[PDB]
Amino acid sequence: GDHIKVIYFNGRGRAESIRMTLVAAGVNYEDERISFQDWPKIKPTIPGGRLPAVKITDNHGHVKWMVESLAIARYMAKKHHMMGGTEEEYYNVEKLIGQAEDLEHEYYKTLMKPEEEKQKIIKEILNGKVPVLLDIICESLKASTGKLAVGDKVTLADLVLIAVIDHVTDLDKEFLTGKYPEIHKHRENLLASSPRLAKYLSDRA
Amino acid sequence: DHIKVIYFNGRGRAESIRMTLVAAGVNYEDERISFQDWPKIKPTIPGGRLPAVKITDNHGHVKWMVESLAIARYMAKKHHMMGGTEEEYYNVEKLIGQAEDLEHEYYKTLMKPEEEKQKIIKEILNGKVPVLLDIICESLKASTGKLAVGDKVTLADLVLIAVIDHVTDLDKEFLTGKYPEIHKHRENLLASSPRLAKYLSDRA
Ligand SMILES: N[C@@H](CCC(=O)N[C@@H](CS)C(=O)NCC(=O)O)C(=O)O
Ligand SMILES: N[C@@H](CCC(=O)N[C@@H](CS)C(=O)NCC(=O)O)C(=O)O
Repeated sequence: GDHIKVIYFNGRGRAESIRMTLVAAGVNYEDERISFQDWPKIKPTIPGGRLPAVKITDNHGHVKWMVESLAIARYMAKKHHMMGGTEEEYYNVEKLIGQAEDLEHEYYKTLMKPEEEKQKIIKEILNGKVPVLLDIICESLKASTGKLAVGDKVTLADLVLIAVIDHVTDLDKEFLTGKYPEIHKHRENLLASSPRLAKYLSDRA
Repeated sequence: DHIKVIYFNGRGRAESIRMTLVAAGVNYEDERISFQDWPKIKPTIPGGRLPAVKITDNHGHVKWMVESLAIARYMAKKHHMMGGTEEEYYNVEKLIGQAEDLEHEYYKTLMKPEEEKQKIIKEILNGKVPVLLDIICESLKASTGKLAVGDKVTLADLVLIAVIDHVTDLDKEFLTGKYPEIHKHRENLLASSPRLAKYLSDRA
């Protein structure tokens, strides 16, 4: 009787890797979004005091908590055959995840800052590590033995990459227009390979 | 197969790779790149960033691996250091993520002049650094064994000692008389892995 609740603040922040892995596996869950106003009260109730967190309540009401977003995503993906099928494919899944998180860390430099400072940071990273990391990512994608990030079937790597690329276009929606063909291609391929994720992304949009 | 670890810093991102190979008893060769040789060597490394591992078989065929903790998790998976069940694998990844969030505060201080370094240090040590050390202490208390996850070495334990060495590099006294679970962890891990204790003692 397991119920999976995803507890988070932002609609497209660190929980997206967790929601997209459950969406691609066909696993239902409930979203519980915490407002800035309720964070003082709910904080002491989440183990570790940070979101996102996942609360799993079985049919006897016993609760299991999981925290640390991509540790939760990798556990769910491992359980649903989305962490590669060989130790080599697992290396390659991890390699792309680590490349996408280095890109996400540049994005995070822009968050929760006033307008003026945000724009200053944006101009610095987009002239900086952002394109360098999109080019590394394109070369990773080129090296796959299949049409997705690793082989031809969905992995956690594909889902962390579409989350991170949505963050880059959040900073400049034109940044990737007419460039980085492998990333565009990746996204078309993944939405063709995963009708659930395409429904999720289209519904969400 | 010959394994070469290619890197710049003696206690930077390649430490997770070295310690995993050490704990497993797998030999490798260190190739440290100087600031002066980096222009010429950069175009030869796939991705253009270190650390990188170059594996040459006895036919001299080369396989390259990049992305430090993607290399460490592949080697740890190969040597039964990524947990024995899917639950232990989650707990190994939980602590790694906690440790990397501490490492990211440490990285805010690097390759900065003295005065900016000092100012950044003062902000993180009064900030997310203790918050994260308490989170890690609570993780450590939840282990079903004496190490970070269960009772046998995992990658989690090696990433945590590398990150704790980074904190003490910023303030050698920061953990004196505090955070007992982390002191304890280090004593336990060095007692569980003579290779790593030999490696760390030699290194220091
Ligand atoms: N590495 C952690 C980071 C968790 C984290 O930084 N959470 C922030 C926002 S995403 C938070 O909970 N802030 C509120 C607080 O610390 O009180 C993960 O990926 O889950
Ligand atoms: N997440 C990557 C980070 C690699 C990285 O940032 N390397 C930096 C030094 S820490 C580098 O090689 N800089 C040299 C360059 O970019 O030319 C890893 O962990 O391996």
